[PDB]
Amino acid sequence: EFIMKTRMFEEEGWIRKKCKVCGKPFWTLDPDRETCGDPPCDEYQFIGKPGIPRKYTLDEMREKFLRFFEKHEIYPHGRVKRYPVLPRWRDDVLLVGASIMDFQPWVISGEADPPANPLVISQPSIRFTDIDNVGITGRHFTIFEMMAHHAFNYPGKPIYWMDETVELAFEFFTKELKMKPEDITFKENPWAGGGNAGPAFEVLYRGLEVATLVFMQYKKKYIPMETKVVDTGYGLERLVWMSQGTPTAYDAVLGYVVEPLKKMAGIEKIDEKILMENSRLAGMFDIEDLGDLRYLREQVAKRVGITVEELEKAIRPYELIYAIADHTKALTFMLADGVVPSNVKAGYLARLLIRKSIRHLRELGLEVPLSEIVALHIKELHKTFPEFKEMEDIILEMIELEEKKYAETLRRGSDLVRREIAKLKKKGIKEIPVEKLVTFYESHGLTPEIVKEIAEKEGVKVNIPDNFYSMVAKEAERTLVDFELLKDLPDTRRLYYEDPFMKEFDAKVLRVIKDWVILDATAFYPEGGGQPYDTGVLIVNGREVKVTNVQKVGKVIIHKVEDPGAFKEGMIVHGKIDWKRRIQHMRHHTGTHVLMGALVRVLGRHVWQAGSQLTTDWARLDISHYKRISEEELKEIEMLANRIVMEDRKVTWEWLPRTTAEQKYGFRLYQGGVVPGREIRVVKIEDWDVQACGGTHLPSTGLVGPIKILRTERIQDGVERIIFACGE
Ligand SMILES: [Zn+2]
Ligand SMILES: [Zn+2]
Repeated sequence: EFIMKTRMFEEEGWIRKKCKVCGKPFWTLDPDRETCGDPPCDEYQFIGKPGIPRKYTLDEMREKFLRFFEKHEIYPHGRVKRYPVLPRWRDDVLLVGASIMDFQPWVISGEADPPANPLVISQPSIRFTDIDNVGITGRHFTIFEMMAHHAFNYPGKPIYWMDETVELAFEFFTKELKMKPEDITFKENPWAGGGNAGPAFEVLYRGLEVATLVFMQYKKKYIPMETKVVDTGYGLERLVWMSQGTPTAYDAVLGYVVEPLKKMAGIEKIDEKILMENSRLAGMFDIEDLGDLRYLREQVAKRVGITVEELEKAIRPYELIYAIADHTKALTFMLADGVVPSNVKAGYLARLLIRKSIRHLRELGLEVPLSEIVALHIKELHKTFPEFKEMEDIILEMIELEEKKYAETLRRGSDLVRREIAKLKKKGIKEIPVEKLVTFYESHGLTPEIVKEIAEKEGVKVNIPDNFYSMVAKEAERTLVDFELLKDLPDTRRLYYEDPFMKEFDAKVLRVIKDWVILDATAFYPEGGGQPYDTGVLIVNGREVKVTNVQKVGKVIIHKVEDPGAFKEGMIVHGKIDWKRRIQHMRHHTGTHVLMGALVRVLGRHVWQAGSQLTTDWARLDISHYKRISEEELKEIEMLANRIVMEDRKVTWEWLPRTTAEQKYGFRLYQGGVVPGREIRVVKIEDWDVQACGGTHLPSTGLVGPIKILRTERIQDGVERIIFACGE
């Protein structure tokens, strides 16, 4: 069904072929190539023979890729600062897994401009599905950099497409990296991606997939997208490995940690051969899970000429160290970018990495706190990611707390499981199924190695699944008032955005549905952003009718009134807001913002809203934080907040197109989560705090009055709550 002719292929005489092994179509310059270049059709040919003529470091390659595309004479790209691995701009994924995710949904739908079109980027990406392969295959990482040039072809506005994309790739590979042209293949491999799909190439060189070229043009035959998006992905680590020729990708990227851990653990350094042959066959042979670690192991055993026991003896220490190295790097990005360990979402993933890593250290027989290993990452990488230096104290503290709290979790967890194993055993069970091993982790925090020595110690079975961790990983992703009769109406003019001191107004009745009145313009605040609705009255025929609720549906606001029969379509009414109720909310809402700037500064940049609610008497703010707020910190925050009131800084607002706002102010805007619209409403407290926000704010901080913090409470692991009161 899929085409894939390109101008380059035609002009340069590339041949389209069906692979003899996988049957799939691929393009080649080699008249003698019969296979697609992709394991198991072909094999890694570069271990001990770098296929890139000179050795590169991560830093060297990243810059090389970014430079080439930035300085291109026919298609220059804007260079774009990587985004956090924690997607603040969307609420549907836990972690960034791919550079394209920076630009979903808003840029692709056209609702937000690209930062630059076309753009070039190097995006740290995290993938938990490969986790059980890390340190075992020689090429899988939790955390890796995806380099990409992207182009967003909006209708009427071509940038570039397939012809240019494969010319660009081929140029970068052949002119910049000096790879052999007759050794590169472009394999056709249609792509489906959840939401959308299109034709794709895999670029293959000496058996390694060095790049993915994807042309998005269908969304959920399927259904053709309006915007055509060039979505590339080049693996930094794979490219570095292709230039080093080391027995594993880990020795090429994580040396600064692999070696230190070998020395400390003091481990009998392996026959290099075994490590080379493992990676070789691990290519040819995916862990499609099932039970095939055991077939991989048997295979490398026969090739090196030893038993699986002596193999396991020799490799395991390497497997452990590779995994610790990878997992700690991933935890540095995650924590730096704002992940607080916990039992939910990315906190749960951070916690999983911490616990998995600690157990690897214990299986090595290494007595070294995990934080020390993170420190190595901070030392090597802060040059190119300054944020690691800035966050260092918080990152290391979070690790130490988790390490310390893990030691207790384990003693009481051991006792608790041992008892419920014995229960299962006198219930005629001698196995323990996947599901229950998962639950043991999920609710007692024990990893399957621990369970098994407890279990076999009273006649019950260990059977740790090869894919245990990628399983547990899947768990992190847990889980109308008035409709449609509105769509045909104009957006309500929000007078409270023009003047948040407007207490009276005039307007025209557009609809009366049941007991909700709909105006053409209103100064009544609709519920949202933790700010309750205004109340007040509407006046019609000299008849005052109380407003008791004010909600928003799309862009149309509805007023709940006590007497719907007083109003008819076309009637002119006189609005009058309850000023006391409004003024107390304004104080609490702006207070909440004064607060957030104080919390961030006293606790740290990882501080993110998690919940927020205000009333006429008190407000509360829930935040992501990794420990109790101490009495002293409480007072430190209250002081700092009160200093900003007394200082009377300007509070201002403006609308900005989404990508502009983000690029000026960073992703801190997205506190209450994420807001639709081509343009967003930015509330700013001068040199203090800045937020994408819908509510009504005071012009000045002075107008908030004294801010008294009432108390603090834990809500759950990772979430602390602060309750305060504003005004004199
Ligand atoms: Zn093939
Ligand atoms: Zn707000």
